[PDB]
Amino acid sequence: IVGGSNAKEGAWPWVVGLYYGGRLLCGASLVSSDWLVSAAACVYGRNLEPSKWTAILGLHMKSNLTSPQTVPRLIDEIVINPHYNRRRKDNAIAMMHLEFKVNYTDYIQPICLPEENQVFPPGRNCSIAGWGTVVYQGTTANILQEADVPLLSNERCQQQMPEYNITENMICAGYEEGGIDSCQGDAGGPLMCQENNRWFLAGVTSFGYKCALPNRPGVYARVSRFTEWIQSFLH
Amino acid sequence: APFDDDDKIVGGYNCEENSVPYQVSLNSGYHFCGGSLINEQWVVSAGHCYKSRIQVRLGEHNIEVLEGNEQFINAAKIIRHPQYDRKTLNNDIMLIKLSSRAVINARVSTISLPTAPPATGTKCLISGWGNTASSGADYPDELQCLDAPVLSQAKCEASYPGKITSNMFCVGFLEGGKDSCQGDSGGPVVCNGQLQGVVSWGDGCAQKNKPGVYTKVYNYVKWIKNTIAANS
Amino acid sequence: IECLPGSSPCTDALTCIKADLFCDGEVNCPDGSDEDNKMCATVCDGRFLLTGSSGSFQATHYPKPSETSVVCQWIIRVNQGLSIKLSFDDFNTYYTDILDIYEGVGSSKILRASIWETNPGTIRIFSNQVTATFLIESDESDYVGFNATYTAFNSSELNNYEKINCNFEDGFCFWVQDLNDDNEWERIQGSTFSPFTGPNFDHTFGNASGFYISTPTGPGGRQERVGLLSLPLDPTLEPACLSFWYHMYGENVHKLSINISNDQNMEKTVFQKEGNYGDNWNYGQVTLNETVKFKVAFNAFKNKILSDIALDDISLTYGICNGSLYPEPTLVPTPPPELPTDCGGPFELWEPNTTFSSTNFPNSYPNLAFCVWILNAQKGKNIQLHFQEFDLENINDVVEIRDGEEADSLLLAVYTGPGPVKDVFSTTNRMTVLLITNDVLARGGFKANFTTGYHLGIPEPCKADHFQCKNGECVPLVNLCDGHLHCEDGSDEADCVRFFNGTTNNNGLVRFRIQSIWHTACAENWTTQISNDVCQLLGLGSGNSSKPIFPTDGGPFVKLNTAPDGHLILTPSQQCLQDSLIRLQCNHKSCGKKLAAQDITPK
Ligand SMILES: *[C@@H]1O[C@H](CO)[C@@H](O[C@@H]2O[C@H](CO)[C@@H](O[C@@H]3O[C@H](CO)[C@@H](O)[C@H](O[C@H]4O[C@H](CO)[C@@H](O)[C@H](O)[C@@H]4O)[C@@H]3O)[C@H](O)[C@H]2NC(C)=O)[C@H](O)[C@H]1NC(C)=O
Ligand SMILES: *[C@@H]1O[C@H](CO)[C@@H](O[C@@H]2O[C@H](CO)[C@@H](O[C@@H]3O[C@H](CO[C@H]4O[C@H](CO)[C@@H](O)[C@H](O)[C@@H]4O)[C@@H](O)[C@H](O)[C@@H]3O)[C@H](O)[C@H]2NC(C)=O)[C@H](O)[C@H]1NC(C)=O
Ligand SMILES: *[C@@H]1O[C@H](CO)[C@@H](O[C@@H]2O[C@H](CO)[C@@H](O[C@@H]3O[C@H](CO[C@H]4O[C@H](CO)[C@@H](O)[C@H](O)[C@@H]4O)[C@@H](O)[C@H](O)[C@@H]3O)[C@H](O)[C@H]2NC(C)=O)[C@H](O)[C@H]1NC(C)=O
Ligand SMILES: *[C@@H]1O[C@H](CO)[C@@H](O[C@@H]2O[C@H](CO)[C@@H](O[C@@H]3O[C@H](CO)[C@@H](O)[C@H](O)[C@@H]3O)[C@H](O)[C@H]2NC(C)=O)[C@H](O)[C@H]1NC(C)=O
Ligand SMILES: *[C@@H]1O[C@H](CO)[C@@H](O[C@@H]2O[C@H](CO)[C@@H](O[C@@H]3O[C@H](CO)[C@@H](O)[C@H](O)[C@@H]3O)[C@H](O)[C@H]2NC(C)=O)[C@H](O)[C@H]1NC(C)=O
Ligand SMILES: *[C@@H]1O[C@H](CO)[C@@H](O[C@@H]2O[C@H](CO)[C@@H](O[C@@H]3O[C@H](CO)[C@@H](O)[C@H](O)[C@@H]3O)[C@H](O)[C@H]2NC(C)=O)[C@H](O)[C@H]1NC(C)=O
Ligand SMILES: *[C@@H]1O[C@H](CO)[C@@H](O[C@@H]2O[C@H](CO)[C@@H](O[C@@H]3O[C@H](CO)[C@@H](O)[C@H](O)[C@@H]3O)[C@H](O)[C@H]2NC(C)=O)[C@H](O)[C@H]1NC(C)=O
Ligand SMILES: *[C@@H]1O[C@H](CO)[C@@H](O[C@@H]2O[C@H](CO)[C@@H](O[C@@H]3O[C@H](CO)[C@@H](O)[C@H](O)[C@@H]3O)[C@H](O)[C@H]2NC(C)=O)[C@H](O)[C@H]1NC(C)=O
Ligand SMILES: *[C@@H]1O[C@H](CO)[C@@H](O[C@@H]2O[C@H](CO)[C@@H](O[C@@H]3O[C@H](CO)[C@@H](O)[C@H](O)[C@@H]3O)[C@H](O)[C@H]2NC(C)=O)[C@H](O)[C@H]1NC(C)=O
Ligand SMILES: *[C@@H]1O[C@H](CO)[C@@H](O[C@@H]2O[C@H](CO[C@@H]3O[C@H](CO)[C@@H](O)[C@H](O)[C@@H]3O)[C@@H](O)[C@H](O)[C@H]2NC(C)=O)[C@H](O)[C@H]1NC(C)=O
Ligand SMILES: *[C@@H]1O[C@H](CO)[C@@H](O[C@@H]2O[C@H](CO)[C@@H](O)[C@H](O)[C@H]2NC(C)=O)[C@H](O)[C@H]1NC(C)=O
Ligand SMILES: *[C@@H]1O[C@H](CO)[C@@H](O[C@@H]2O[C@H](CO)[C@@H](O)[C@H](O)[C@H]2NC(C)=O)[C@H](O)[C@H]1NC(C)=O
Ligand SMILES: *[C@@H]1O[C@H](CO)[C@@H](O)[C@H](O)[C@H]1NC(C)=O
Ligand SMILES: *[C@@H]1O[C@H](CO)[C@@H](O)[C@H](O)[C@H]1NC(C)=O
Ligand SMILES: *[C@@H]1O[C@H](CO)[C@@H](O)[C@H](O)[C@H]1NC(C)=O
Ligand SMILES: *[C@@H]1O[C@H](CO)[C@@H](O)[C@H](O)[C@H]1NC(C)=O
Repeated sequence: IVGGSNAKEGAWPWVVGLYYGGRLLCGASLVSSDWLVSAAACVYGRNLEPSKWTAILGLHMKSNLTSPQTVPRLIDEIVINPHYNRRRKDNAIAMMHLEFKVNYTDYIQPICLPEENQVFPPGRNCSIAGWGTVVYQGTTANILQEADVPLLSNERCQQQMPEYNITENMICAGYEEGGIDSCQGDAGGPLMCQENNRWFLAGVTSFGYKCALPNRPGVYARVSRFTEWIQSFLH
Repeated sequence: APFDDDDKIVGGYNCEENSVPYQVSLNSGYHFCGGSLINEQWVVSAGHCYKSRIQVRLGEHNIEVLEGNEQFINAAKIIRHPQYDRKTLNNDIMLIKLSSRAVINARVSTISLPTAPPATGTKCLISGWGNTASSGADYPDELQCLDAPVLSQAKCEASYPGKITSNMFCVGFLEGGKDSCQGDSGGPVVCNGQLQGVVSWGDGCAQKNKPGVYTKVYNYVKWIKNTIAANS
Repeated sequence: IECLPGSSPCTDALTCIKADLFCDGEVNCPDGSDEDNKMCATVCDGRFLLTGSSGSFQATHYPKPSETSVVCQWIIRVNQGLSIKLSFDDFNTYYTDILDIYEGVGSSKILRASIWETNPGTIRIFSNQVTATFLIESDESDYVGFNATYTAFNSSELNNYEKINCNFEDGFCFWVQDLNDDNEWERIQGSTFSPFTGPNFDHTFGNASGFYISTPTGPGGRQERVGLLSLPLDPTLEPACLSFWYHMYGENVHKLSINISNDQNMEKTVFQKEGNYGDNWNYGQVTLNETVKFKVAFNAFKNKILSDIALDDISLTYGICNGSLYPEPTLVPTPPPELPTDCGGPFELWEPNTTFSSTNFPNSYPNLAFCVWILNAQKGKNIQLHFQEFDLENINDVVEIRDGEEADSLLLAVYTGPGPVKDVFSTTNRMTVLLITNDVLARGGFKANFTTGYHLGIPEPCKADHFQCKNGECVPLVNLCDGHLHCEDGSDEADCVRFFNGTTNNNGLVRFRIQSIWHTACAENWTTQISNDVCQLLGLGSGNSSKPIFPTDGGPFVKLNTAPDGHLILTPSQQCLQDSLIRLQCNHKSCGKKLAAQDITPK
């Protein structure tokens, strides 16, 4: 996918991995003590059997699931946003309920949701996370990657990718010359923006056209307008 | 360029078959046949895969990319079944002995021999370096794993009349014009955590009907035990 | 004189040369002892050089089967400009045994032939030097031995008939395999690997007892080019006709061509066929030109596995080619992609129409199908799908059920995989059923019920003004924000404490509800415990103390009673005077503040 870098231990405590059938299929974020926020597209068609989903909290390396800092958990309830379409790829955000609960620790922390009428200005650098690949396809990296990419306004996003509706329900991040992206390969985590002195769940990894290609913005699911829906299930 | 599969979807295929240490590959300059690691010095492969020089790859994650997690041991001796009808590919099974003892780790390990014959509807797994491309005449380097239950004897015989014998059983189900288990010429057939068969042939690249025909290995208890004992 | 590893000294021990140079046909030692027959003691027959016109040789263990791996090499030398023809009657062995015929001697050899477990037939080498390398790669009892009969012939006085005609029974005849190809042609008796690809019998003989040439049958996965070359043809005063039989069977057949080449560099193609032509031997007819010396070739492009192309029964005649009695070959019909697009089928149905197959549920459903079912009911009536039978693929095939009557449809449930599935209840009087299919593994399908009615999924409300939770359990007063687990949904334990007229999101006045009425609270004394209790009730993080502003409200205030267990006790008894509004202040829970000392990478 190009653009990844090394991630320190505990750098992203709210990034968790989702395993279905023994393989890392998608990613999620830790918001509360019993709920996760993940992409609805990658969990579609597998919500009838939540027992087959393995939620790994505090994961740092693909083949090092032995440290005590990582506490595996199961998923019992899976809910998908009713506004999802699967044809326009609109509102690809779904929530997964943990088995019982998770104890807060240094390497496992929640992430604050955006408040009402809180929009991150475009052009502000934000971090991305996920267990993506170095090349466009294949050769999955065993170490969590991190990169900084400024937000792209939807006005130019709808023109740079004249294939979707985009509308106001998506947030685009990318570069004019490309190089840094997280849309394809594997989500493995959401889009995080930090203002004041704390990160926020600004976006969730979504579909895309190409990785490390110029004039190919990376689409991310907008969470500012979905704060109420998430908070309805958080408590 | 747009693709049929996108949006962080791997297509349901395992990430290079994680936690699958019984997968081995046969190399003679390129990948041509697969197999299963019976023990530290024995593997099982189809009889038609016989070649003058074969290199055994243990715990391979990519055919072209090497990350230091692969073991390369040259073959020392290859033993083929003495009753092989190439016209019908019956008894399509052979054993290859590695020159040096394998190193058992998280990516290379042995698999227990079957003890009971499989039954219809048994959940089974098929492993191999098959194609995972919806369209295009290209060979991907991804590692493909699919699940397919063993079918009934009557249906398997009727699928390919005049070719199915008592030592053959069908794993693939239904039909489909897209990628499937297809061939790979010796892909592992592990049902309920135990090896049960070896890929032999099929109706093309899953053109229609059953994707392929698999050679049962349970019947050759003597050929899989006494031969190994006498060729130690 | 000491020699480095990988090299061996000569008999005189004066010069060190490569180990492979010994007994290879190249004289490198000063005394010429490297080619001595006694020095090259192969033990097979005691001889190494065969300078005679004709002869034969034996292998190790002549009277008894061999039991030890022995390497033997033989070199035959004849007059310059003459070729050697190797003829074999019947050869068998224990798999691992290759004669390893090579072109010439020394380091210039590449490969000539390699036949194991089968009779090679007849092998012709167009050189004055022929080399063989007997090898054993097994410790078992292999074959008794190998022999070869050869005879010298001029090979340049041959006419066009002998050069061209070859039915593939006496080996490859005089055809020379190209040395600039990815792989060489293979002559295999009977049927070969890759079922439904390649001939099952020989054309010349009629059954499996015959021999034919074809592309390599190994289960490879790479594109390769194979080629066969012939001797130059002498000029003729009459045009000639070239006849051959080609069998191009397989789904991945790329191209077959002749590509006649001449000494004038005016190469041209006279025959070219592409694609599959069925499991039948087709007749190829070629007219000849280019009286000057030219070579007839058969360039075939080999694709991945299941792309076998075979040739047999090459013959030559004279005169203009007659009318081809055999009909011109035609390509296979091929499964036609007749624009699957979207079948559509039924779209809307009403109450009289309830039972319906999906598309062809008894048999299967078509691939690439996007079927839309519009379930319309009367006003005020809900719709219950009540699936009867459901058999999809697993994760690819998905049945999507949404709520209609609006542009922004609301997803209700997603069903996939085998086995029965639960019913679906729609919010309004319209349900949309979507079937997304894939191009592979199309199961039988699904069948619905289309049940409609009033309050299909809504339980009967409780009487006597009793509150009801989501699970339907009756909760009159017991679990009205009292902190219990009567209903697993938790709706009966909804937050009865909230802010009112505050400055920000985490700010507000006192507002506590006991059962169904919101009211203020008494906080004349304030400590850390009550602040923590308020924070816990509001679901926030750690908080601190707060102070009132002015007693602007004199309504029915309710005192707050704390407990050592953290539970808040509400006493509806205003035993106080001059009540004042109290501001509730708390902070949010600890979020993902960065702690690791991340480095800086300006890249
Ligand atoms: C018989 O085999 C020989 C050797 O394999 C083969 O000769 C090769 O032919 C190809 C194409 O016929 C040549 O490739 C060409 O190279 C030139 C110069 O680089 C290009 O301009 C060509 O491009 C165009 O070629 C055609 C016009 O001539 C166009 O119709 C076409 O659409 C392309 O736009 C092409 O790439 C190659 O150089 C030779 N190799 C040699 C001469 O060594 C020959 O074609 C075969 N068939 C015969 C003789 O019938
Ligand atoms: C080569 O392939 C040809 C297929 O196209 C075969 O037929 C003829 O071959 C020649 C030369 O290769 C072609 O070129 C023409 O030949 C004519 C012949 O002229 C004759 O008639 C005139 C007038 O009566 C007379 O003056 C001449 O002496 C000849 O008797 C020339 O006149 C042309 O200029 C041109 O060079 C022909 O086109 C071609 N077809 C025919 C119908 O002639 C040929 O047999 C092949 N060569 C072999 C097999 O050696
Ligand atoms: C759901 O069940 C319905 C059962 O009532 C199915 O209705 C069937 O529809 C077909 C096709 O329309 C009918 O076959 C013909 O229908 C025409 C309709 O005539 C129309 O035009 C005249 C013009 O004067 C008008 O007066 C009528 O009111 C109609 O608007 C008839 O004229 C023919 O004689 C013939 O009957 C069936 O009769 C009808 N009923 C049944 C029991 O088949 C409906 O098709 C089902 N839904 C789906 C998707 O198939
Ligand atoms: C995750 O958090 C929960 C909640 O704090 C932890 O449960 C609590 O664990 C402590 C220490 O193990 C318990 O205290 C001890 O309990 C035993 C009885 O098991 C008692 O005999 C001791 O005198 C002492 O009180 C505590 O009871 C228990 N429950 C609560 C409600 O606090 C849990 O241990 C944490 N897990 C991890 C892995 O950190
Ligand atoms: C947001 O991120 C972008 C990168 O994605 C930042 O742009 C970077 O800005 C620095 C300046 O501090 C550039 O460094 C420059 O490098 C040249 C190399 O010769 C050097 O001569 C200059 O003196 C300077 O050090 C860096 O190249 C540039 N990145 C790219 C890709 O061009 C941007 O500053 C970030 N903004 C915020 C607010 O974090
Ligand atoms: C193998 O057979 C070929 C015949 O294809 C022999 O080649 C032929 O050798 C004769 C010599 O006896 C050549 O005749 C001479 O040709 C030259 C022109 O190069 C001419 O000036 C002389 O007056 C004489 O006629 C003949 O051209 C040559 N080629 C053919 C096609 O006949 C070859 O010598 C034989 N090799 C042996 C017997 O080792
Ligand atoms: C094309 O078909 C013919 C006929 O099968 C093949 O051989 C031809 O055989 C006849 C018989 O010896 C040759 O003599 C001809 O006989 C007929 C009938 O008696 C007579 O009417 C003619 O005047 C002539 O004498 C004939 O020359 C010979 N060739 C042809 C063209 O008829 C021939 O081999 C087949 N192939 C080719 C490429 O011609
Ligand atoms: C879904 O469709 C199935 C059939 O396609 C419906 O099953 C049928 O349901 C009716 C009642 O609505 C049954 O009739 C009653 O059966 C009971 C015995 O179970 C009998 O005691 C009553 O006197 C009456 O005859 C009918 O037998 C049953 N048929 C089958 C094959 O199960 C089902 O009701 C539909 N679901 C709905 C409408 O919610
Ligand atoms: C006590 O609860 C109230 C409820 O909001 C808060 O008191 C005041 O909060 C403001 C925040 O805008 C504080 O201003 C700044 O606070 C930071 C620490 O967060 C401090 O480093 C700055 O120098 C500045 O003062 C204000 O100090 C604070 N006042 C008091 C008396 O607390 C706050 O949430 C709670 N106070 C504490 C210390 O937690
Ligand atoms: C399979 O193909 C072979 C190819 O050789 C067929 O062999 C044919 O055999 C007949 C037999 O005629 C006679 O058979 C005598 C032995 O019983 C033998 O001593 C005698 O010399 C003579 O050959 C022969 O006429 C044909 O010429 C042979 N075919 C060829 C192409 O030469 C054989 O019949 C085919 N079928 C089977 C079932 O093997
Ligand atoms: C997203 O889809 C909507 C669908 O309604 C598009 O709305 C179109 O708006 C124009 C402007 O008036 C109308 O002329 C069209 O008729 C509308 N579409 C339809 C189907 O009615 C909207 O433009 C789309 N957004 C983008 C960025 O393409
Ligand atoms: C909001 O940003 C400020 C940036 O200064 C954060 O850090 C404060 O820094 C000052 C330095 O003068 C310290 O005295 C304060 O104690 C720091 N914390 C606070 C709360 O004042 C500040 O932390 C950020 N807000 C948050 C979420 O703490
Ligand atoms: C990897 O696992 C080992 C287990 O021994 C542990 O010591 C180490 O800290 C782990 N590393 C990371 C980065 O989690
Ligand atoms: C090799 O030996 C076998 C058995 O004697 C014999 O049939 C065959 O003729 C010999 N080789 C050749 C050149 O035929
Ligand atoms: C809101 O403001 C009014 C103004 O009098 C006050 O009386 C009331 O108490 C305020 N809020 C609460 C929580 O009571
Ligand atoms: C604060 O006032 C309430 C009002 O009844 C009382 O219950 C509580 O005990 C008081 N707290 C003290 C006296 O510490």
